[PDB]
Amino acid sequence: FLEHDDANRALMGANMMRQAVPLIKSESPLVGTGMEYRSAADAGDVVKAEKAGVVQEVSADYITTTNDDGTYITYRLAKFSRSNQGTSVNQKVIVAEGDRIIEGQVLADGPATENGEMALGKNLLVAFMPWEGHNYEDAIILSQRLVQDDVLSSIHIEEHEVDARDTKLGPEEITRDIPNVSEEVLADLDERGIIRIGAEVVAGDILVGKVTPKGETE
Amino acid sequence: AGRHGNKGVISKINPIEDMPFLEDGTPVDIILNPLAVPSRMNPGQVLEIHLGWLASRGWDVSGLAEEWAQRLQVIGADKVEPGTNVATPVFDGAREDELAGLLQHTIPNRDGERMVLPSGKARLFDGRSGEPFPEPISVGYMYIL
Amino acid sequence: VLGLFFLTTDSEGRSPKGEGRAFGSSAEAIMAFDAGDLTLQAKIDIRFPVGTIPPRGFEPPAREEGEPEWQQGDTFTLKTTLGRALFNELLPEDYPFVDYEVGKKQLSEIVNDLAERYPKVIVAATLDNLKAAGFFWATRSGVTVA
Amino acid sequence: EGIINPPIDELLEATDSKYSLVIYAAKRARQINAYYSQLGEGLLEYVGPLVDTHVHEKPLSIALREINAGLLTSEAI
Amino acid sequence: LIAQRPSLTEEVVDEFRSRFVIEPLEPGFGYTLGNSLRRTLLSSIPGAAVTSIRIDGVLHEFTTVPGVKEDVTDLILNIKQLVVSSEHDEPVVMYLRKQGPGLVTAADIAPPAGVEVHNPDLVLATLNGKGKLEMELTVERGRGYVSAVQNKQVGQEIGRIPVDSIYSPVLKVTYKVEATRVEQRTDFDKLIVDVETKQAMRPRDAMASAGKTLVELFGLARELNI
Amino acid sequence: MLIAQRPSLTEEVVDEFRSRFVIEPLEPGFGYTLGNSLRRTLLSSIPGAAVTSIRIDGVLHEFTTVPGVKEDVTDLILNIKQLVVSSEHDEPVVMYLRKQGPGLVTAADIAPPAGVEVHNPDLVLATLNGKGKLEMELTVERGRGYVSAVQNKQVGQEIGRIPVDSIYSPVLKVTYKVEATRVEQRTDFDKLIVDVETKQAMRPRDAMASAGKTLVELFGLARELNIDAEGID
Repeated sequence: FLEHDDANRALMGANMMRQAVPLIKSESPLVGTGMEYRSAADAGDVVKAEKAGVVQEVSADYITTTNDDGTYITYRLAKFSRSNQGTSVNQKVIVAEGDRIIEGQVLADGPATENGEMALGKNLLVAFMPWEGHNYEDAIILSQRLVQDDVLSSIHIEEHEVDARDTKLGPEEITRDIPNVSEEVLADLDERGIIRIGAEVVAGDILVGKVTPKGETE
Repeated sequence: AGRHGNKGVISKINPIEDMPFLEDGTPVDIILNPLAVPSRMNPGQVLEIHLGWLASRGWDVSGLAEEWAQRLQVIGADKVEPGTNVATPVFDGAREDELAGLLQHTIPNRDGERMVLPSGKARLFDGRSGEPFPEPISVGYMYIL
Repeated sequence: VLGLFFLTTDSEGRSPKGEGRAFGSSAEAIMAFDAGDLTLQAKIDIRFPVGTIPPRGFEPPAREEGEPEWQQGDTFTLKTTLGRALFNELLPEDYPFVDYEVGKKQLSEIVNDLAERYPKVIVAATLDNLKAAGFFWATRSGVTVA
Repeated sequence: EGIINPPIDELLEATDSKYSLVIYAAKRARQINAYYSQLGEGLLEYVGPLVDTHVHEKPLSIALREINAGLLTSEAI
Repeated sequence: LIAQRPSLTEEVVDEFRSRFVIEPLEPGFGYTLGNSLRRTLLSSIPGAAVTSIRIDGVLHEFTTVPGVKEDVTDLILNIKQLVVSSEHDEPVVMYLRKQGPGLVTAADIAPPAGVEVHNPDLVLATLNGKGKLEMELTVERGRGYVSAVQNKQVGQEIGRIPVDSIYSPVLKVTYKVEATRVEQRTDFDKLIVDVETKQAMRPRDAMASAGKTLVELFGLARELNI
Repeated sequence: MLIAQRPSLTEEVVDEFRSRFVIEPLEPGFGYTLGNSLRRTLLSSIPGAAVTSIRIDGVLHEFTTVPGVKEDVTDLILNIKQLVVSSEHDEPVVMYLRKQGPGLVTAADIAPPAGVEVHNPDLVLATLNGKGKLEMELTVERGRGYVSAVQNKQVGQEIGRIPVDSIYSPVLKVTYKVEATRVEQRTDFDKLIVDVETKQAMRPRDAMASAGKTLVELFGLARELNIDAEGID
């Protein structure tokens, strides 16, 4: 319904749909223009078949298909990888164990897509009414069902790095034996001073233990 | 934000029992100010919402012998199951008569009664006080980003 | 402002039930509204307790009596809707009764008069009351977009 | 039970200006806070809270309370 | 002016959906009682839910189990819809073990004594030939909704991941009023409350618990007076 | 499961009949249930007594002018409906008021029959000048809540009887507000404040106790379905 919207609001909406994060599981719009499939397939993050065949093996990490000419082609899927803005690029699967595949048919979804169709958000029940002033100046009131049912939530992956260098005084060491700290702080570190995979971490916690070799001592 | 330039920060995540709810106990998921839309001059979101509702509970149009009904029959949008996605191209969308007539002929949900009036608004209760709101409140499904 | 306007507007185009019936007090009018036989915008004859300042236009008229009377400090009956009674319940008791559609510009002159003639804490309390009741009655005003 | 708990119009009618009132209350708050940090030195120039005080209260609230109560004066040198 | 004590009558339309009728209510009063019942039913009703799990070979909810088409977060989503009942106040560990190709659902789970699943048709995941799923789902008892951040208590167990648990077993509550056929100008109203719950229990028990909570709070408001 | 803190109703009195009641912190979302249910069962479910019809001598239903009284019939109806009466008969009873000569007629001059009592004797009713000719008969009927003016073909039987609005409920107005309170680092607890103003006949706290009573045997209907437990104390 673009022809009903104002040109300024159309500008804002078009420039603002690019900021929509991909959610946990996405659903394609209940009402929306039919170009969404073409706008999702032409973007290359959706895994499409290079050749026509039949699915042989399906999993969360890969899809192995046997094409009709006889070759065996495996598509790997990026699961919980970091995009340039911090959002995940997790790719769901929509094909079954043994269904037929044609060329260009969508095998696996991408971030913010459902069934190969673009899905930038969720469809929610809406009522227009002033409600006790909490939707004032176009603010948002919403149910807790969008919190408990995991509707509007997103995985955010942040990368953060450090390097142990060779400065003038000596070589920086990645070590567990951090000085002037209690034992419980460094409890979750590895033998070489690395936080373990899947270790829940909070602000101020030790991620990787790097010590500078020495400083002018007075 | 929606797709029509409407945006806003979240001021309160209400409990489910505090949201206004429909005639079947279905709470609404998001409350929007109707003050914004006539000043922003983007009524299309409202249009979207009506068709969103029409795509939630499907419609049965056959033999109605009306202009919009015959257009939907020759197009193919005459028998639509509930929940199925609908498509309005960006300048060949569903016309006013089609939305009005489909809101007339929305499939019932329970007790053989349909829940949104042909005006596009539904009688909506209060989750806090419990007394029903005086005038019908426009409800439907908007795709929120 | 939309809520206060809806509260204080006239009964034009909206079906008035219980229009033109005397009420002993504003509490009885509220009870009738809760019963449902009286609408918010309906010209009713409502009595007001002692200490309620009558409107500025109420002074040239008076009750017909063979004895001297002064309706400036004591009880009086007024032909007004219930919404104006609630709106003046928001306003301070020393402020004269307002008997017109408020909207926005009349709200501006009311707030300017309040800031001119009243201390800061009273003004802050009255704008808080106006804010709260404006949101409350804008929720029940039935405004929506279809 | 807040910032506005001293009514401000009383302070203006007891001061006749607004900048005089704010620097007046600031000086009194500084005196009270210096008294609290005396550590038992017993300095004569620092006079404690003349109004009643809770277990913990900002010196400026106490200062405005003494200005409002009218039990304290100031003169220009 | 007439005094008649209200009476509640239950009729059933499905296995887990029923309508309760309270006829002699005072005018202008059915809506508020129905709303109090609905708000007590939707939020504060005790139940049981899975509060944490532990998948063998998985350290956090962002990996993938080797041999299932749904990642661990989708597994969290599918477990979060599993409705259960736990008699034990203490948490109970349920076991789900599946080998080989197939479709692991809630019917394939092993519920201990005192803990019962109620929707065995709920699909949990899929397995190909090299798929192998072993989960130890911790189930607890409570009311309302408790997020995953409030469900974590152990730090030494890396593999255990908490899930956000939805305890309330009531799907939707509605109320409706009419006018009684008795002829007075008061026009008393009957209240019909449609309660539909999940498979955890029949709506009669849920309405009983809501009535217990409401009568306890109102007796608190009563007995402290006079 | 178990409730950490138990609420406790406290009363802060401000007048002879006006009062305010504060509930110590309730569970999240339980403020509004208690507030509106208590307000509606307070304003409507408490039984009381009031007038239902009046009869003025030598007047007609279309004749709004009363002889000998400066106040019109509307002010007289308003003052009668503003009067408090208590009854125990449980059928409508006719109560008289007669006065001759000039002066002020109040509720003190009203003569009540046995079993019917008037709690407000000092409020003014009307004025008389010259010849009084004041003979009114008013019907007192025990009821519950609030009912407007209703006619039952009594105008056909006699022309002097006109119905009057009835205020049965002892409470005059109830206003509830639910705000937020913080204990044990959890801000989402509700404090409910119920300001109740009643008439001078009945004590407000007795009315609130009766409302809580009616709510107890009203929500005991759901209890007889099943004996189910809940986390208490």
